[PDB]
Amino acid sequence: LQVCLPKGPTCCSRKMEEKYQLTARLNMEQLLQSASMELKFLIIQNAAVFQEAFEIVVRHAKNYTNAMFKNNYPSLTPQAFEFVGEFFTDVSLYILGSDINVDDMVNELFDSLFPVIYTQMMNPGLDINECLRGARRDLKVFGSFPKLIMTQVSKSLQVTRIFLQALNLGIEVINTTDHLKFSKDCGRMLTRMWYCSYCQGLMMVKPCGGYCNVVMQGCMAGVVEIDKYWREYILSLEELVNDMENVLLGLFSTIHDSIQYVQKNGGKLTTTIGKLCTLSSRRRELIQKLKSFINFYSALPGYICSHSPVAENDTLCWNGQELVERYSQEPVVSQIIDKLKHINQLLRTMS
Amino acid sequence: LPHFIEEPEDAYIIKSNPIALRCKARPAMQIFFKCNGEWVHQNEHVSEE
Ligand SMILES: *[C@@H]1O[C@H](CO)[C@@H](O)[C@H](O)[C@H]1NC(C)=O
Repeated sequence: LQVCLPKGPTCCSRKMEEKYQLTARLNMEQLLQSASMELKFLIIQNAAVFQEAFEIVVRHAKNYTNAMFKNNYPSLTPQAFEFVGEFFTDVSLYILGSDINVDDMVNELFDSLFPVIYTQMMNPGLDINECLRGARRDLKVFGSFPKLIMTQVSKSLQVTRIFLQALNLGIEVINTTDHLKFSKDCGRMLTRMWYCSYCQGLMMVKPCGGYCNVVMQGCMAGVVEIDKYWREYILSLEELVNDMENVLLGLFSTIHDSIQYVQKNGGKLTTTIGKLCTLSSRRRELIQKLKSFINFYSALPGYICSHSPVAENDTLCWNGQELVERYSQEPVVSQIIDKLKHINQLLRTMS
Repeated sequence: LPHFIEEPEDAYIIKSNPIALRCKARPAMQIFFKCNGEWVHQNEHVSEE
């Protein structure tokens, strides 16, 4: 045998020892999953809800922009629908983490908007389209409106994108916890603590509380080190929640006023161009519920021992090798800590 | 049995321009569309005899 220390005879062979080792692995994985399930489901629920809520906000804003174009500028439709759809599609793609340039969104929006304004509102009556697109930026026809919208929407969209990425990475690391493979020495120690008593013919004897403590603090020396970074993650997320619904909903007034602004100097513009050519409640409840799990990594060995059958009294218990009267006495973890450091820096820089 | 003369070709929406789908068969008395598993409302259909 290679695990069960044979003091007397033994009722189990080497293959039964391998079976006990695999059952020890499975029991440890089940205990970790039971410890992490509530928090995993909490973060999954909140990620899904916030994603749907942000999509609802974007859809409502696209609908109102299209409706206000239909009502105030029928001469700009159906082209207005095209550039509004492209703008809000790129908005959603940026929110969901795709490489989209916010300044490029606004600039393409105004680049598409100006030629139809010129042809249908200012000078009624396809090849000259690019000359108008160039004149849009070269003559600064929209004034400071494009940069105002650019900063206004970049500020909110970046914080929302990083909020979603933080939720997803919390989901990722909490999923990773219950799949943590341990050392072979820890496998043998868990087999001794949980099952090797059966090899000595004992039926209901439980391991000592102190033996469970030394074993758990033995193989969770790395996992406990995650607690600092997990606490900093929670606190940085709290720093971030303390933005994007109000901004996207005022966009229509700003666009209407920008169109008025361009129409205001039509006299000179036409001649020059003719010559030249409940959310905040949800994130608050989420942070208040997330603060209840700040001790998750520090209380984890305590959980494994308090939910495994152990003799807390340290009397008439199994010490891994014999029944005693009184008890005598990286790589994946490194990746978890790396990702936590990354997300914590990213959080802190936002707020 | 009905033989289709003009079978519907996969359409593509460009710049939010709604493009209708064509269907022509003979001999036919009733022609209906089944978009994504379910029948299309009678009002949406425009028949030509
Ligand atoms: C869609 O447009 C309609 C018509 O103006 C409006 O009543 C509705 O609030 C809009 N919905 C969204 C998702 O914007």
